[PDB]
Amino acid sequence: MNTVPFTSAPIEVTIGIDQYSFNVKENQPFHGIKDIPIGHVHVIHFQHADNSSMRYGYWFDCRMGNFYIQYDPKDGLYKMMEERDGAKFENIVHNFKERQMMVSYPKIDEDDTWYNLTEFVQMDKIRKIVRKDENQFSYVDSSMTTVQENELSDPAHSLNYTVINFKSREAIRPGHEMEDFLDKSYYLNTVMLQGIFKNSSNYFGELQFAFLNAMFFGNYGSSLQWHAMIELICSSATVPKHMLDKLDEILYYQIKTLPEQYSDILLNERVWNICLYSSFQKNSLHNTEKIMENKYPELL
Amino acid sequence: GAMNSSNYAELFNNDIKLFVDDTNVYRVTVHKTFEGNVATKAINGCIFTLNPKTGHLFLKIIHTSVWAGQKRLSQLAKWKTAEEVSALVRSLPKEEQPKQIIVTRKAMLDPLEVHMLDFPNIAIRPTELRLPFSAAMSIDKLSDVVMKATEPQMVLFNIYDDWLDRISSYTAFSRLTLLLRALKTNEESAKMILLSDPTITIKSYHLWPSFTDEQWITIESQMRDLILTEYGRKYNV
Repeated sequence: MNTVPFTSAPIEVTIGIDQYSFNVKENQPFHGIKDIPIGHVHVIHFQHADNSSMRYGYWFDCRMGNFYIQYDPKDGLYKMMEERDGAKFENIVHNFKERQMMVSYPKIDEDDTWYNLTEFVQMDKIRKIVRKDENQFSYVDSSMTTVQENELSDPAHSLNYTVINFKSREAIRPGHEMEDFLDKSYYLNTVMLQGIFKNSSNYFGELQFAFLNAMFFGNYGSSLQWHAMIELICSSATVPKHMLDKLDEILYYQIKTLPEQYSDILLNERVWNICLYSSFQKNSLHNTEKIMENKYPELL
Repeated sequence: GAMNSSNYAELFNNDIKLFVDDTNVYRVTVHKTFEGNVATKAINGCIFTLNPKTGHLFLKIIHTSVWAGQKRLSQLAKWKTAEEVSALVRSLPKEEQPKQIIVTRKAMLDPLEVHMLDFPNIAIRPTELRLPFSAAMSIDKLSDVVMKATEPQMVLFNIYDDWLDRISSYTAFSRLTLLLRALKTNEESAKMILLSDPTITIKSYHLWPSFTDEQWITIESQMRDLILTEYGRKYNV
């Protein structure tokens, strides 16, 4: 079990870790989060009490180093940093635990939600989508745009998700115009699975990371990317049975975890009604379909 | 964006554009089988691709043989249209390739778009206009060439005959859409109006009678009256 200490809490902020979050008052003595389950990626994220605009946060993995949060009064935000001095860090951490200034990552033991949301998410892959190779952790916020979004402006701050576009040469073989557009099996399995992602786990990882960026930061371009990767699977007539069963699980926990009041902007009516009711895989998403219906029958 | 009443005159500028109407690509008679069930029989159809500025019509004849052993034909028809339009574009020299293609039915946008991926500088556009291009098979010579065809065949026509020697594209297109609109609303009367006078013939290289200018005015009046009448009947106005 690992710790992310905080130097201070100078400004009133709602801090989240994964799907948990705490209200922290201005100069409340808050000094970190402890008992963070080793073995998954995590995200610590922030929404200042004064600016309910710009949710931001850091993806990290505690195995990849010792990380702490410090408020920057120039740049105006909680910054993740890495402490290289292992001793100086166990020192900080143990002294804050003793003084009991740290919240416990509040995992219920029965609860696999975070594992299920992050099953396929690797920090090595996050760091390719969010390119900043001098940090082992990855900054994402509400306003970051995706590589696809920019094409249609600052590349240093972009989300380099894999471009998916159903009306592109990549997606459509010359001579199979009608086939490949009605049945994206080619684009999914040869171009994307075999070609770009290499395997289904990297694909599911990007999908899952895109969902989480949408949920935690309302990153609209991640939402687009999550919906694209679902639609590409659902619009392929020929999908490995294992990807289909895993996908139903993935989406179930994502739909399960979404705040109820957000279903309007995070969930795209067309994609879901097509995936659950019109696509080749209409009948392959039983869990995802059941929860969607009993929880958002309006959208449908 | 979508073509409508507002940007109507863009059709007659010097940007090469074509209309594609797919309404007559997949044509069936619906009949009963011995057992009493309904079955369709395909007849020859055509793609109606028309440069509204010049009157050049690329009548791509769609031979029934293209449907043989195919399912979901009304869907295939849109892709076959789009495939044939794309091949027409590819066949034209660069300076003749259109800058826009305006499909008269929105269902054609994606098939055409996907077929035109090799031509990204060609805009595929819908229209809000209710163009009467479906009545192209009420033009005798066009219907005849489609029906007699025994293979896939492209037939070139100038749908304005020689009108452009005496009128503008804009007027030419308006005359055409009025004829076709009347042909569409009451074919029998529209054709009656067109031939009632045995002394006005259609030249072998033309589609429409050789009316003088004054006789075109009378014709246009007669088609307008026809169209207005049919409306009252339709709606009881």
